[PDB]
Amino acid sequence: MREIVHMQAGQCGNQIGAKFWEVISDEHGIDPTGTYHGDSDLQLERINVYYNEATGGKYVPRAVLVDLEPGTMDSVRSGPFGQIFRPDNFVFGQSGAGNNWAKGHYTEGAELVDSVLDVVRKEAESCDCLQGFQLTHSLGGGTGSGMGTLLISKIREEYPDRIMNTFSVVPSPKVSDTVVEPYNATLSVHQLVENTDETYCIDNEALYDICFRTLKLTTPTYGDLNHLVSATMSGVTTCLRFPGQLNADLRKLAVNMVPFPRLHFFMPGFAPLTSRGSQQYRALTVPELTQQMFDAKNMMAACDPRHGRYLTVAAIFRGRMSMKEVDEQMLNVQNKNSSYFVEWIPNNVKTAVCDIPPRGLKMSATFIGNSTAIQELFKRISEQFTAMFRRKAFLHWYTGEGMDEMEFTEAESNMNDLVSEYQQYQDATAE
Amino acid sequence: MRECISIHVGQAGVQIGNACWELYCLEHGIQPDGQMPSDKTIGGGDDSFNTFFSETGAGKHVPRAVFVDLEPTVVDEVRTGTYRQLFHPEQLITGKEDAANNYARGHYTIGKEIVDLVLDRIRKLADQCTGLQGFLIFHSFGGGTGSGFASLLMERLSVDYGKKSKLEFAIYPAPQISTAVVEPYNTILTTHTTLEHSDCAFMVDNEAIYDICRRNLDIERPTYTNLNRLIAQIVSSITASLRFDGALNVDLTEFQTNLVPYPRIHFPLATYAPVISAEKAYHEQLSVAEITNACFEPANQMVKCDPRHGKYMACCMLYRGDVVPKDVNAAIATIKTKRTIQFVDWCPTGFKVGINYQPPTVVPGGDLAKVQRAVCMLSNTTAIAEAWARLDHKFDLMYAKRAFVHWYVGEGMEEGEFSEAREDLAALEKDYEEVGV
Amino acid sequence: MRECISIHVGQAGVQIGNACWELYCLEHGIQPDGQMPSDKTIGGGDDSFNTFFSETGAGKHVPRAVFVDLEPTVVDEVRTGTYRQLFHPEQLITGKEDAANNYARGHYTIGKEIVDLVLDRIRKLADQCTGLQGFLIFHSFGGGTGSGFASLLMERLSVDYGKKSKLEFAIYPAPQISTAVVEPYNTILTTHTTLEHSDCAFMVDNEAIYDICRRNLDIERPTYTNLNRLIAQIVSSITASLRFDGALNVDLTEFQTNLVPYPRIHFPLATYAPVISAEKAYHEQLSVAEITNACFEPANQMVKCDPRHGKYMACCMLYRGDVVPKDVNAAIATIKTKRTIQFVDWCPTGFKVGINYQPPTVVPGGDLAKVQRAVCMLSNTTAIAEAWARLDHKFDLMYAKRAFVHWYVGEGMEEGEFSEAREDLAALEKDYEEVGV
Amino acid sequence: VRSYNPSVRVGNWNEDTCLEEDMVKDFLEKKEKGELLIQKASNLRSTILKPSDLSVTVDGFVHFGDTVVIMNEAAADQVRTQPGVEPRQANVLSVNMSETKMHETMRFEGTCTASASKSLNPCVRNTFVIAPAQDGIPPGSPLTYGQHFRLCTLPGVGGNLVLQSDRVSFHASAEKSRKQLISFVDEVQSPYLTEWRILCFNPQIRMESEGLPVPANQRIIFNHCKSNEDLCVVSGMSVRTPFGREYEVVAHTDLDSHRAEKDVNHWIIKTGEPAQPTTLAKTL
Amino acid sequence: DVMTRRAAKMRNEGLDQTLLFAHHNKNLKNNLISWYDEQFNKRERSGGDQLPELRHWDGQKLAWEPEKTDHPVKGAPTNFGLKDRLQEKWKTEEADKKLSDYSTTYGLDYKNKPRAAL
Ligand SMILES: Nc1nc2c(ncn2[C@@H]2O[C@H](COP(=O)(O)OP(=O)(O)OP(=O)(O)O)[C@@H](O)[C@H]2O)c(=O)[nH]1
Ligand SMILES: Nc1nc2c(ncn2[C@@H]2O[C@H](COP(=O)(O)OP(=O)(O)OP(=O)(O)O)[C@@H](O)[C@H]2O)c(=O)[nH]1
Ligand SMILES: Nc1nc2c(ncn2[C@@H]2O[C@H](COP(=O)(O)OP(=O)(O)O)[C@@H](O)[C@H]2O)c(=O)[nH]1
Ligand SMILES: [Mg+2]
Ligand SMILES: [Mg+2]
Repeated sequence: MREIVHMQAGQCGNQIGAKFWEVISDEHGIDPTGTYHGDSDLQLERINVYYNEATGGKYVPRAVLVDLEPGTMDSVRSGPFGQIFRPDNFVFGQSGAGNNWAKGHYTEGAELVDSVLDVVRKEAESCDCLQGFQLTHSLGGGTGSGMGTLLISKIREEYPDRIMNTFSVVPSPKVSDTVVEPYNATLSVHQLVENTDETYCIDNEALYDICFRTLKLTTPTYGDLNHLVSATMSGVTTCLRFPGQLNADLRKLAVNMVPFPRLHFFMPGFAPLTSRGSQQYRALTVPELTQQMFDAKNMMAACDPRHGRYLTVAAIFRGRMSMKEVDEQMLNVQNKNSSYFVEWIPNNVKTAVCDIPPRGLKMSATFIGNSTAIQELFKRISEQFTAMFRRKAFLHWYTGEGMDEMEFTEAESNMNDLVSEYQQYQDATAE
Repeated sequence: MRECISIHVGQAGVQIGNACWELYCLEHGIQPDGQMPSDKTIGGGDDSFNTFFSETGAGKHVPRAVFVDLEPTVVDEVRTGTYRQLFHPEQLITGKEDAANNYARGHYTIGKEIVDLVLDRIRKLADQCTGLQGFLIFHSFGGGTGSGFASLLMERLSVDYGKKSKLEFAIYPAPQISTAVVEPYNTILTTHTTLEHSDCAFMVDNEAIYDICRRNLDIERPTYTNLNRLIAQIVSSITASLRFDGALNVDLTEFQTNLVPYPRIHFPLATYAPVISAEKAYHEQLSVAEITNACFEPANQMVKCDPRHGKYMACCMLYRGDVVPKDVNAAIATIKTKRTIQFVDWCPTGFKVGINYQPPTVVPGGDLAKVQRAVCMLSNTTAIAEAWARLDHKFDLMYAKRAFVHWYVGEGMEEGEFSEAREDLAALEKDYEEVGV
Repeated sequence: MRECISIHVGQAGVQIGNACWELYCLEHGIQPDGQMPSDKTIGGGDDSFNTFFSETGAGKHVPRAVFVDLEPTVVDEVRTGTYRQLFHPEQLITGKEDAANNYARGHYTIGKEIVDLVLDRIRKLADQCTGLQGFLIFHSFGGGTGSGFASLLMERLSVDYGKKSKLEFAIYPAPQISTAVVEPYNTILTTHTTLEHSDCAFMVDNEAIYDICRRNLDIERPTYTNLNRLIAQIVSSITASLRFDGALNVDLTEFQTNLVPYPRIHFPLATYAPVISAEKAYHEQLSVAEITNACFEPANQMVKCDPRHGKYMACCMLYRGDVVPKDVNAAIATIKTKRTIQFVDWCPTGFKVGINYQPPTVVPGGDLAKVQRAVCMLSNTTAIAEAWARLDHKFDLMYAKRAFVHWYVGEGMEEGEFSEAREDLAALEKDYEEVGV
Repeated sequence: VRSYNPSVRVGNWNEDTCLEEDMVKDFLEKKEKGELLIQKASNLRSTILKPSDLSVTVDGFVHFGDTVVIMNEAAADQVRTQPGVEPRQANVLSVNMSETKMHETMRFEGTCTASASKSLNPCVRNTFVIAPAQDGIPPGSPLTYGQHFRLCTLPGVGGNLVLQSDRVSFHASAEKSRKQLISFVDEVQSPYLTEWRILCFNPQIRMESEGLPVPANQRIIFNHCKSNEDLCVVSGMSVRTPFGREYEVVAHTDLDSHRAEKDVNHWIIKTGEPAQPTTLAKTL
Repeated sequence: DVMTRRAAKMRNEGLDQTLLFAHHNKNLKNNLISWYDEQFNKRERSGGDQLPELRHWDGQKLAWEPEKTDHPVKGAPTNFGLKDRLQEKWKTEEADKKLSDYSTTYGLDYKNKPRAAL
């Protein structure tokens, strides 16, 4: 009866949340009308973890939907699997985020936080054994970045014991889509690093690379990129919802994965991945899955782990397999690329096995990685931030919406200190 | 009459106890519905079940077990499966959230809200007894729901009860493979404080059972269920003398006085023979001498620790089946005349021999063959000091720069307990050294 | 257990493998979609397919084949034909530009961006393979992809794997029939660079199969399909000992250690015998002596050169079907008593005989007829030196005034390699005459 | 750089053809097991929109057991006073439900809610059966004024749905213009809510006309009984239908300046004309 | 136009959970069985997937073929009965709020007991 309150703020957060609820609704047998039409009774025993019982056989998801526009939230209400949400937790604004962290964090977004926090409080005291909150945001916009981080701060202040999951679409060295991504990323990671229990940094460039190389996929659009994120989010929390020989929930993952409190930036992954021409020629087995997990091209962050060093690794295997095969596969890879692991931590791999595999796959596996190599991302964001902030580029919006440049300086210094911590915990030997 | 109480605590404990009670029901002919199949007749003469099962009125046999789990995941399968109408509903004690591989969470915060309930259930199952022998405590050293809550439970149990024996079946970590990362922290902080309140702690190692299943059972990819069945066979070979008559029987009171020379060295290793499969048992001759040599082979120990790098201090011979003590003594003489198996100079004697008449049982869809005889080593030796040395090396490697300590510290656990645990394990290593020399 | 990896290089190799894998599918009874339709419940195991087919997940058997070519439309015909959902699409590696009958273009520029990919696919197939026996490389010595890229593949495979057997089912230019003009250039530059990276180079001449299909199989207008089907029958007869069970058997190492006397002399001529249509077959009584004399007939060799102007060193002697060992022995005795067949004085015993009980399956819609007996001859005669000398004469005629050399030079190849290949082939032919005398 | 059709073997054509093959396999699966939306909509059009023969009266009065069609006249001022809203056209009361109970089970199953479609055509979704409620009334007897009856659909496709209303309570009201709801029910929870009566046109001869037989093809008033509300088109706003956009019938006693029923309160009973039993019967 | 907008919207919606991520089959029904259900709840085999207890030897893998860990139970999914219990509760909920219920707690609770209850 551990409970997760899912929240999504922003356009990208709402899209990936709608895909997440589709991928978990067809896992739990929930129809688009909301009722339970499954027949396997193993599904309808932990359905409370993400859903809430209503009249009849209907189950309303425990999701808080935030957006500062009546646009893509109406789009995800009108799309498929959009009739399952309660209309009460569709708090949205009639303004614009402006792609502005200040606009989302100190103005009209901030007077929406009262309604958002009332909805979150109702959905949190409607539980009995609340495990925590799971926010999926954009980190480069104005609703995902500013409103999301302020919601994180308020919820962390109110409940400073539950588990805070943050799925963040961190900006890429390539692509663009916004000129002030370095500002909206630094000013958000400054609050993430002090208010979040664990952060999964997904990158659209890495998702496009996966679509290139493991799925071919000439025209994947955002649907497939959100589907991979939905599959990862479903695979992380699968031990809470389905039985298994070796369970691991979010608190087990956090304890086994986060050595020091400001070291909770991961690189997620999902690796029963193959193209449509090779889906009936690839045999699902633990060594093949583990090879594709630990392959550096299957990271959903743009950081390449071969230039860094893994601090801790988590691996959750959905399906029915053999524990000796899983354990000896991780022993084999940890013996092979032993230079990619920190010396001061023995047995850098945390294993979990869940019995029920996802749809279509007989055997799936997801990967969580805390490594030094995520510091290249923050170094890049720092370089772009100090490129723009040195000349006050696009700064009058932030400082006239109501802020000071001392917040910008504090965010830059804090994220550079995070870079320094990651760098110091890389080449420091044991004895 | 020779009654005993089994507490299975943690996920590993719950799975092991599941296999153990399956084996016990098959041994005593008790259906999963808790009823005898009504064709037994006899007339009540076969009372060789009261050590593990009560008799609640019409014939419902309620096991003397407490299944404790802070998470509602692996006990709900028991509550919903075919063993649902076998256990008392509050013998399947269930928490609300798991302790998250955290000694502090399993020992102080989540431990001290269900400890009163589990002691109440143990008190009820203990005063519904007429000569209780001891407590078989099944747990893993993984941490929290396992080692942590078992530590708190035994700390309260030693205060509550007296001279009752508390045997531990502990899943010790392997030298190479393990699940958790905070595994050395949990193991050190548990072996610091359960070393004073226990009586005899068998070590079982998952890598060792994997190698046993690969080499002898020929299963290249076993799951945890095969390991649990092998552990259940170990425990059944231990407790068969309390149930079935034999040439000479050994009790739990006889057991600690035979394998604990000094109270700090109560850490034995378990070994079984034969674990050969049905495709090779009927072709290989299986008698007392070669099964004893198979047990004393270094590539059979269920701990992943070679006894060739240590001195045997004491041994528990457990035979069951059509075994004669003349061949037992001949096999023991052939063991003692071997130069590879080296004993210690202060123990010229020592092989506690028990022989039981009941042959080992077989489970449907299992692994082991129908053999007419079997033997169990329960040995106390100086080899496990190497495992303690590896565990302390891992603990110092993690604790040299305070890795993962903030979870324990902010959960409500003072930092000096880590240092005092490392003192206790250093003293354990030094004690093992001075016993060995 | 025993598996072979087949690499088909060039248009000739891809078309030969197109006939081949059809024959293997018919032999092992799998549909073109990759399924076994037998499902005989009590029987129908048939583990013989695990030599050229790999068992994937959904009951689909994929061939251990790499169809590699620098130019499309032929692997595209494979990809669009009826054998579409049989091959792995990552085993159909293609480039963008052909070598255009240029050894330098296939060995120095275009082959470099794709040799790494084909080596990665070979490594993946070898990693899936447990107990690899060797490589079967189907290419043509005529020119282009089948010369330069084949030689590059031999170089990297000898660098990586080493001791593993590498058989070359090469297509050799005819004395008179020649499609390309620079065939002597490409053939000798292939021979120079694959003379030390091969283990048995079975060349096959198109003119000889033309004569065989016209005289024996009474076909007035044979195409490449009949030639590739006969070469498929050759390779199936060679690998039938590995695939099916039977009498006295050979693997690839057994095969090569009896056919390669000297390290440079690994060039055995191939011969097949049953080559009979249905009308001539029903008025025939094919028996072991008759079909052995059919193999020893000079009009049945697959390379156009009479073996009377040469001496046999060794013969590997693969019987297949309703074959009796004393009938084989009596036949071999009769040919050894025949004075016209001349063996070499340093090889008094020269027949590596091997019998299988699985007679060949003739492809429906083909040209051969169903028989109960079959012979494959692989003989290392001292008559292929005439073919080597005639291509040496052709090369001297072209290279006398440097015709067609500017393409190689402007593509990035030196004339020193031309001179080195000329000297190496002169050394090879004088080695043949020195060993034969 | 340039991209071609996947039929052209130039680029990603192999796995593009594989993806198209998988989509075609899924499409043929839905085609063979009949979950295609085209097939569901075509089955809906074929089974619902089927002409139904009406009952031809002899003496011009409405009799019990007659099928008949509930119609409403168009607005008297069809001249466009203001550009924009169209004046209310002649329409027929019909049966509605949204998508799923149309798509599966093929029939009008349960609680429906009604509407007014502009299609002046006798049809399964818009023909009814006038049925008694007090029992003991012989079939073929005149319906008269002030006499309760039940408006039920055909016993074929439709499952004998009975008209029903409710209050303006805050759990069941019209989807637009919060008011009394007009539904079609199958279970009949309470018998009094599923019951209707007919009042005459002129509200001075009403008490004397209570008991006189009801004429068919002139304007009358449909009054509930339990709530004493009359049927209304309520134009200016429409409800969604799979067969188009239709008006929203509401029980509301609308009164003009001289406290009398307005333009949308005068519904007419249309029988079959005595030439063929389909089509309308023309007013009088 | 009012067509290219809808076409682009449905193209950007993006594939399906069966066109992506699905291998070999596209069914979740056959994989909803647990290790406890197929080990401690017996759950005998049926149909073609009846593994023999002989466990003979193979040469192509140098190991014994019928791995019970590699061939799990296929067939009916795992069922406890709380689906049927909750279905009875949902039918009770639908039988509630039926307008004409008007039933009091005394009428529900204090009824005529059967003869064998005396
Ligand atoms: N032999 C065996 N070992 C097991 C089994 N289940 C878990 N383990 C071991 O237990 C260790 C971790 O402890 P868990 O049993 O997973 O969990 P726990 O002991 O209940 O403690 P928590 O994680 O707080 O719930 C792992 O390293 C496993 O090696 C089992 O079924 N058989
Ligand atoms: N037996 C047989 N030989 C063939 C066949 N097709 C082509 N050849 C031989 O191939 C020679 C021509 O060179 P190719 O092998 O086609 O050249 P390539 O290896 O495809 O390389 P490219 O020059 O790039 O085309 C001819 O002399 C033929 O003898 C075939 O189908 N069967
Ligand atoms: N994976 C994924 N990324 C998205 C999606 N929509 C937007 N993004 C990314 O989010 C960034 C912009 O964030 P945005 O959604 O505008 O933030 P918001 O305005 O506060 O909602 C861009 O760089 C996009 O790459 C989506 O549906 N899926
Ligand atoms: Mg647990
Ligand atoms: Mg070509």
